Amino acid sequence: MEIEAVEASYRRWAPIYDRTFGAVTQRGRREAVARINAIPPGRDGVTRVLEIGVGTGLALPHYAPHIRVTGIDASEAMLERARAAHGRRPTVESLRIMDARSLDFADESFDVVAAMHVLSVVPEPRRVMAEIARVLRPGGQAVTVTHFAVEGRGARAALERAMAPLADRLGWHSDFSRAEVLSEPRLRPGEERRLPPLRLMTLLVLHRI
Ligand SMILES: CCCCCCCC/C=C\CCCCCCCC(=O)OC[C@H](COP(=O)(O)OCCN(C)C)OC(=O)CCCCCCC/C=C\CCCCCCCC
Ligand SMILES: Nc1ncnc2c1ncn2[C@@H]1O[C@H](CSCC[C@H](N)C(=O)O)[C@@H](O)[C@H]1O
Repeated sequence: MEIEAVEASYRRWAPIYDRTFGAVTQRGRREAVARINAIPPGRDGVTRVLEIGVGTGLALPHYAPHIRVTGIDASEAMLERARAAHGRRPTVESLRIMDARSLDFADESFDVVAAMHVLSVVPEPRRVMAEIARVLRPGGQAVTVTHFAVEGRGARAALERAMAPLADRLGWHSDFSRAEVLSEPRLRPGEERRLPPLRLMTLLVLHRI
């Protein structure tokens, strides 16, 4: 989505987000955070995490004490909820407005990127995936959770196709495909699980080569 359309959509979402979309995606969110928590600590016994599209910060309270998490988002409305609820937590290093297409962080500066329900929203996902590879240290990981549209005939595929023109009203691309997370050759796809709701979501871990 164009960035201004992201802002407009998530201004509307923010007051209901946690009790609606956020609530039905909590299991996958917890699972993603559990994976991140389990990764062997980086330097000084800390795991430095970049939360791309941190939103209202529903993942934040689940990060273990050894995590240092930096969250970025495009939406003030969403981010202010993350601030209000979680801004004082010791694991939370900062919460900033930043566009994932252009990350103001050094090459190889993070151990982990978290990208939950965001890659199907961003403008120019090709640019985002390149930035993810750039900021990840060798052997680092991106833990992603996204809906991918299904291939072929049938009712799900048809509804995904019908919702594609509605992106700016909905807040995401319903036709988002797996290929759009795999455009960057420095990121090798590993663990893949289908998660609720209704088997719509894919957890996909990407390893920095
Ligand atoms: C309100 C939209 C209507 C959804 C249609 C119903 C589909 C369920 C039925 C059958 C399954 C097969 C058809 C699938 C068809 C495709 C569904 C789809 O686009 O999926 C992906 C989508 C987003 O995921 P992302 O890209 O990872 O995230 C990025 C964006 N995020 C951060 C918001 O996820 C969902 O659609 C989860 C389910 C909807 C659950 C949302 C909870 C309801 C939301 C708000 C409450 C208001 C409801 C009123 C609207 C109902 C009238 C239609
Ligand atoms: N280019 C971009 N840069 C930063 N944040 C972006 C972005 N495009 C979309 N987003 C953010 O992506 C979020 C999607 S909602 C998902 C929020 C959170 N990860 C969760 O699991 O609940 C929104 O808050 C939106 O503002």
